[PDB]
Amino acid sequence: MVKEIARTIEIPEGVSVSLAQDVFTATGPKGTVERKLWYPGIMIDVKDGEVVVDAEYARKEQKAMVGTFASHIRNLVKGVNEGFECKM
RNA sequence: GCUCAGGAAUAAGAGCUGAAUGCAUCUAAGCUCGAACUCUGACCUAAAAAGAGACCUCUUUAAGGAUUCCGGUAAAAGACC
Repeated sequence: MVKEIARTIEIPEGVSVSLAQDVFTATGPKGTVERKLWYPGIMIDVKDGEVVVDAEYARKEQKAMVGTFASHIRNLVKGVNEGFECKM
């Protein structure tokens, strides 16, 4: 069917996300984390416990970038909520 | 007699994050390391840098500069002390 290039993230409770200027800011029980996710042709909005990210052209580069940004947002919220561990 | 580094950014290469391609992936964005190479740091030269410089002092019929005179740490002539 359709090649729509929109993605939702469904932010969970606790994280105070924002998209001031370009840097994407979050805060929660496990401290705060910051990141910058600016890229032409890829717009991001934060609203109602979810961040919507999409593009305009169906070129595969746009689709790859929208996937990458969605993954980064998920990992940021997940990290600020509880944290991440590595065992060696 | 003296004759070093340290740092920044990199090549081949090794990784992290990561989607197109639900997974996976060093790569497509992004990030971390990485050479006697490159840059910086030492060293020599450089207001005739035409955007032709900055600051201070002394004095504009003076400050000061040259020539003569006695010389050499300098010297082909000039210059320099």
